[PDB]
Amino acid sequence: GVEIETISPGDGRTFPKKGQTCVVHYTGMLQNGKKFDSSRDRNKPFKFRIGKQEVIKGFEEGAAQMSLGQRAKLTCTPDVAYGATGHPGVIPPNATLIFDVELLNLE
Amino acid sequence: LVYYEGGAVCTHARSLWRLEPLRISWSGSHLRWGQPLRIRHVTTGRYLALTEDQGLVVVDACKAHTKATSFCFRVSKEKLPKRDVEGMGPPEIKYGESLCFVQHVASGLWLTYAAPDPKALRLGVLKKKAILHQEGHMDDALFLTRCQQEESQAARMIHSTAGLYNQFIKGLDSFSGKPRGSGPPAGPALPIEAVILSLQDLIGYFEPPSEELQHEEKQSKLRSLRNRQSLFQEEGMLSLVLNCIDRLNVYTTAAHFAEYAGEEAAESWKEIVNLLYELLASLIRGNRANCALFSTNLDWVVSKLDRLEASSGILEVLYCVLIESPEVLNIIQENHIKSIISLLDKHGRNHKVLDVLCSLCVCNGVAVRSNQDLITENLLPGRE
Amino acid sequence: MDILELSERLDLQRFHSHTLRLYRAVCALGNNRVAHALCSHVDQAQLLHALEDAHLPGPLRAGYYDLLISIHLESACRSRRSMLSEYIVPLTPETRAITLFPPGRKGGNARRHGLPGVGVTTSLRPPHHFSPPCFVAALPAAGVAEAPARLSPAIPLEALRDKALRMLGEAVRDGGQHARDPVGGSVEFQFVPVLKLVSTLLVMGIFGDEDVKQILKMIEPEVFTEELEEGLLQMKLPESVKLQMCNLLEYFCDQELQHRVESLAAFAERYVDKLQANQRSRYALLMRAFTMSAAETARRTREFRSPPQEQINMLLHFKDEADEEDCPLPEDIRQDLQDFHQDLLAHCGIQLEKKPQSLQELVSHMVVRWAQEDYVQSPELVRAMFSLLHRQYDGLGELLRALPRAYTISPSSVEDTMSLLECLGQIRSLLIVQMGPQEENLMIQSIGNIMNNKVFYQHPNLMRALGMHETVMEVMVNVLGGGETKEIRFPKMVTSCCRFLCYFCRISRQNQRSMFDHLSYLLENSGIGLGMQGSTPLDVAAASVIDNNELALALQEQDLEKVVSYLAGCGLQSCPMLLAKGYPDIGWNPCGGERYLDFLRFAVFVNGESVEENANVVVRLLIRKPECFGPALRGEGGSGLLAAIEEAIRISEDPARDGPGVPPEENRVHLGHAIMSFYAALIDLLGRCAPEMHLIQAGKGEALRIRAILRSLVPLDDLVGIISLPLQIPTLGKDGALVQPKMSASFVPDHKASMVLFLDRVYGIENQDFLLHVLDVGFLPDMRAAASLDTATFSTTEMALALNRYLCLAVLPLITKCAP
Amino acid sequence: ACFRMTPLYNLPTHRACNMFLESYKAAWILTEDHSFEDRMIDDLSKAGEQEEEEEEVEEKKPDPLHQLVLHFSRTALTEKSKLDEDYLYMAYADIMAKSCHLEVEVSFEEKEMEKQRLLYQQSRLHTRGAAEMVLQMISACKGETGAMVSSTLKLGISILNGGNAEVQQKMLDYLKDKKEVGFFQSIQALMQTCSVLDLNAFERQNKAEGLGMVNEDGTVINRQNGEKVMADDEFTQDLFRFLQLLCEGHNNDFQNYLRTQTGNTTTINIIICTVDYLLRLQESISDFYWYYSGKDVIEEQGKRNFSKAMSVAKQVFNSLTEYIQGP
Repeated sequence: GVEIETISPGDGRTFPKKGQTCVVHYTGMLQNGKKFDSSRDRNKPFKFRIGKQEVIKGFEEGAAQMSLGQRAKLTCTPDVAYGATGHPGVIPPNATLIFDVELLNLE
Repeated sequence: LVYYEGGAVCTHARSLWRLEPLRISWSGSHLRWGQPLRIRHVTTGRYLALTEDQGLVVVDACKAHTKATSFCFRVSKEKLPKRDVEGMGPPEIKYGESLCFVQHVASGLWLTYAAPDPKALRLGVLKKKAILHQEGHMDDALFLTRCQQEESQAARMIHSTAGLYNQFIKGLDSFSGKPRGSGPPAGPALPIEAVILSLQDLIGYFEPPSEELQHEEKQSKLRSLRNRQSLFQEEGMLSLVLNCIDRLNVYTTAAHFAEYAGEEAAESWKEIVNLLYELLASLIRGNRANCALFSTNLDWVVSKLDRLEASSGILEVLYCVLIESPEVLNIIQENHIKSIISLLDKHGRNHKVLDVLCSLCVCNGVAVRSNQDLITENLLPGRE
Repeated sequence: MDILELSERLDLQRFHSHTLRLYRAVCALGNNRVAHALCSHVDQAQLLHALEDAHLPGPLRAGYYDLLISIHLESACRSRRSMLSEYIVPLTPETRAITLFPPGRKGGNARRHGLPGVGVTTSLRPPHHFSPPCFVAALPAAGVAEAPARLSPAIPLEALRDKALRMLGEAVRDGGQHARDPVGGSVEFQFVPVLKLVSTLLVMGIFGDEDVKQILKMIEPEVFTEELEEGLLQMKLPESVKLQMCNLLEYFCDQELQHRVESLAAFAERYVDKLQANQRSRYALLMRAFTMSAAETARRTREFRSPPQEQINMLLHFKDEADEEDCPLPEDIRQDLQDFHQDLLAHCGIQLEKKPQSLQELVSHMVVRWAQEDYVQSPELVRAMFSLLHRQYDGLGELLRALPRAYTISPSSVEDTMSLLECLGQIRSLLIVQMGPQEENLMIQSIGNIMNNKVFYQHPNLMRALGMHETVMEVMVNVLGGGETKEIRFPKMVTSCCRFLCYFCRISRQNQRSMFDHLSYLLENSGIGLGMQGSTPLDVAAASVIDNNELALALQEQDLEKVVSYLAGCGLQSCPMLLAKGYPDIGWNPCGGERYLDFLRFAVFVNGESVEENANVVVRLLIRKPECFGPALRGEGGSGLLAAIEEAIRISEDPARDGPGVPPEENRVHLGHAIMSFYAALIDLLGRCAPEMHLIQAGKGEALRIRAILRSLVPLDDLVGIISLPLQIPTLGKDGALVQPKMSASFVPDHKASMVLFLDRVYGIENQDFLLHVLDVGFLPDMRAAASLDTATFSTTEMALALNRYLCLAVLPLITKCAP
Repeated sequence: ACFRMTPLYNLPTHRACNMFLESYKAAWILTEDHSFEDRMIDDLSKAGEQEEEEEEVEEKKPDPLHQLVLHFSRTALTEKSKLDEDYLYMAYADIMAKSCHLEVEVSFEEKEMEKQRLLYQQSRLHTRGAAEMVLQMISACKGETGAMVSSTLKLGISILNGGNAEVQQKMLDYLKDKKEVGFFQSIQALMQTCSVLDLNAFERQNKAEGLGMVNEDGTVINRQNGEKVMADDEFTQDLFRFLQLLCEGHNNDFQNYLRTQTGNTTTINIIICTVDYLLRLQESISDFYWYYSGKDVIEEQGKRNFSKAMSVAKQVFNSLTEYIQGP
């Protein structure tokens, strides 16, 4: 269960395929509206190796749908997120997450 | 039962005897060998005696008929009361020298450690019971050593204080049930004014020294404070006050106390529970030993953290325990962490709670990652 | 609201400044797992902006700098800081290039001192490890206490060190103007938090050679010239800032000491090569000396017949010029050594004006000036400055105390050394944290990595200089202290430390000798661990004195006093750990008694020959405390040793008394086997306490008296009866099922081997009739029993192997002795 | 082995360098002499360029040496169960002790010069609280033998050489007004922990040298490691030398103080405890005689044992002389 709303469309023809890493600037927020994670504060692109499941499932399968240069808003359910165990001291248990993902480039 | 006990036992208050002669006037005259005098244990208020059914014991002052309780000090063991002198007397017995033999004057017997030693004393410490032997052994001579005025005064304070709180306790549980309604109280009136005054006296007795004092004077006052606190705990005053909080805590509000003891006792309920918490904090503040005593019943203080009549007092008690004893920290569980955090949620933004939380992570430069994980698990992710 | 509003809303300022303290409390002392979590609450941008915010209040500014240090820098700084006390110098060409003084033209005896901390250092320090924070990464499938150890959160250090340098430069120039609005509210709040960050970056080695030059210029601009801008030593600082300044000078003094050590190691590298070459050439010349010399060649070949350590000692033994004759070195080599000695003393300021001209005169002058300017109040400040002053005056003393931790290694072993230092840093990091399951698996694999490391065997001296055994000892002792009465939590780690310590003892005698000094330390902590099975803290003591003469002789009497008192308690009280598991109660602890006995067995028997002094002390203690022998051998109300054996044999073969009966626990205690094995150990200890035969032949009084005591304590007939006792032999049958007994709960051959030894050493065999009488009842059934077992089926069984060892090591050599 | 074993030039470079390092430090660094104590205390005893305002306040500002002594007195007066080892206090105490003594018919007038210089050199320290500091560290050590208490005793002797009257008066004043029993309790415990001659230890030493074992990294022949009989003989010597210097010069005021403490709550007889140690020493010597009664010649180690045992007996007898002279 994931919902993706476009904030600003990008290309729409180059989609993230297996073999090339995906380079993003995301901004994760809790459902109450309290930001918990971002990449622009660290001021470094978050390059994650798509297909190897090293990131959370919701982010992984929501990044596939959106294309290059697209600012997209996600909504990851706890099932596709950390769930009942949650993240210790960061994310409360059984929480729905929202991500302001932007894939500025594929490598 | 009297013993020739050893070790650190007779740096406490239980080994202090007061030489009480048979003469009122000139009762502090210089001791002369072989003159009658009683023996009194200051902290218990009992006199050395030769009873018929248990030999050499300590008897209450109500039944010291001066025959079984008189004693004499003698330089040698040969068989020997003189005429009183209206003056300072002749200086005969010295402190730290002049080996004395204590002989009961009415019976002629001699004090001696008991020879038999059972299975308990086979491995345990030899608590040699004192028996007033008919002739006595050879090395049973005694030195006499003075105790400082601080210790003697303190010792008398426990003996008076114990009686005043034991009497308070008995009055308290006398009306444990039996709702008064609209009539008179259950029995004798509670010594409320006496207890309140005694608490305010002990709180000032145990007040921590000021920071402006010079380091040399300050440390000596620390020694005086630690010694007095340890003497009180070792004599059981700390347990007695713990019972006092236990008895008082069963009633939720002052009106609820009024329904069981009277309307006149309702006004002093809040004051007398605050004073008890302040006394407990002063009795335990800075002592590793006294703070360690809460490691067994740590839930007793944590469970009271939600009471509103005295919230700062119990919080101060908890803070004093945690800042001093690391062994208390290892007893801390998720129940306690979720209880302390609830105080932040219920009693407002009290920074002293954050001080308690800070003290729960590191104690004496050693981290406790179990407590660190529980705190960051329960406090941080909620963001509320 | 704006965070700058807290400069007036003091009600919330206290709460927030304490909140930051709580943040440093949770992530304190290397809790990098929590430190990653805090990066979500306070971001890197938030931190950097709060670094730059000049209008932030005092407590919040200092709290935010300390929070940045706590989250990102303290774990790496601490781990590095521990490693700054050791100097492991590899032999590399860059190490060779290191010299005491820079190449210049000031003076031959001493050029100008190089800039402290500026140059190249070849000492080994493991690199830092950081993990960038990513909160969207998938949860690891590894469970708690099994996942790899978390690293500290990352942060750009090139930018952080540039911001820090710029910030301190601004503060230095701001202080000269003496404005009425210092940053943060006060001079202390402006300079102390920044200097903490600068000190941390120096310790972590972040700053380069140029950056250190900048810091030296900003501290004192004219002293540190290489060839309002007022230096930090002339701005009338308060006491709190001076403490950080003393920490700065402490770091530079440490850098100077490391420079001296590295220079000395470089000169060692060059001088050994020239000494080896000269001593080889002189050896070759000595091989041709037989054609023109005489009987005085013994002196010149004394060196080559003497082990190398004193060869260097006599080679270098020409300092005072009164003994040059014994030294065979040529004058050019001797001059070279005394040249390096002269500038070494000049560098250390021994012997070769408002200008200090270097660090050593600078520090001493400013420390004295600080002390005489005002009555210094802070005790830590006073201690720091007088430690700096003591180092500068006793410049050579700190070096002399620094050489024992110095060491040189081959250039081909650095990559192994790095892994060793990393594991040692992991162990050192556990000295400040309460032990838990997570740290338990961290150090079991850290120790295993040390065992897997070849340097741990190649250089036992280096492990002793690093104090690896000391740290493992303190880690073990802390856990033994935890739950010292109820039960010792985490037994798996304790038996791994004790296993490591035993393997440390077996490497060399010096490792064993160093381990011996903590014998009393081990003994008083070994009173409870015997319930734990495997390698106990007592086993460390046993391997600490195993098979060594001078150590066994040096073993103090009071250590045996502690052991016998522990044994008496074992023989006098029941084991509470055994009680709680539903075991039937007996008034003494056999397993604990046995574990003390086998240690005494190791103490009184070295290399097959009894140690007479320890044997006599042990038997005198045992006779003085009869409860050490147990319920039997007590005299009044006690049965005989034999009656205790058939009683134990019946208990062993009869369940519902051998144990709870409800190995089944895979370490199950059996009271039947425990009692017999305790008495076997007691007898074997007395047997090895018996005097050697040559003392009896010499007719020594004490030897006769002691053997008379052992004869009185243990009568001969009961010994022969126990040797004569039958043994449960495995039986063949039930369609080929080789049924075997439970040797963990039954009579074993080793109990007989313990009885045979005592008979051999105390009573012996003198006459034929008694010899045959011992045979036909005690030995002859045993040889026929093993005769039957030796076949195609039972030979490989456990009982058969036990009988083989029992005969070939206890009975058959005795028969060979008594052949005539 | 020695005829055929490896020569020096065939060792690995790193191992050979390690041997060179330990040989160099033992032969050229330990042997080196560096007298810096005089120029340390000289700098620390100057309070300069602070008299421009010429203020009249009694305390002014303590000079750096006084501040250092105050700091060590503070860390000795603090309440702690056990006295931890301060390596810097050990170094500064050794520096202070070495900065006083600094040490064929000398004329009586020039004889008076070195003494009257020594009194000044002691007066540079004892006017700054070092006399009270020594008493505090002795009381603080609680009777635990170590190099911590040893360096305090050495400093006390260094400021008490020649029986300084001012130092003995200041020390007596401090004990009499403080009225604490920790000082004599620690002194009594220290004296009761002093060792005597041990035959069992000696026989173990003899058999240990009978083995003559050798190490691996080269070889040490007849190693001179710590003797296990009268190891603390030097500490017992300067403990009694400190006690003797306290009573030296016929200080009848302090001689009575050792015998009995008027102000204190508990009285400890140092004279009796000194006798009891003397008995333990002579018992050791008497039991050492009977071991050599059968033998005719006394070997070298037995000589060195008698030399140190008798030097300790000398210091005890001199102290017992000083306790009663005057009379």
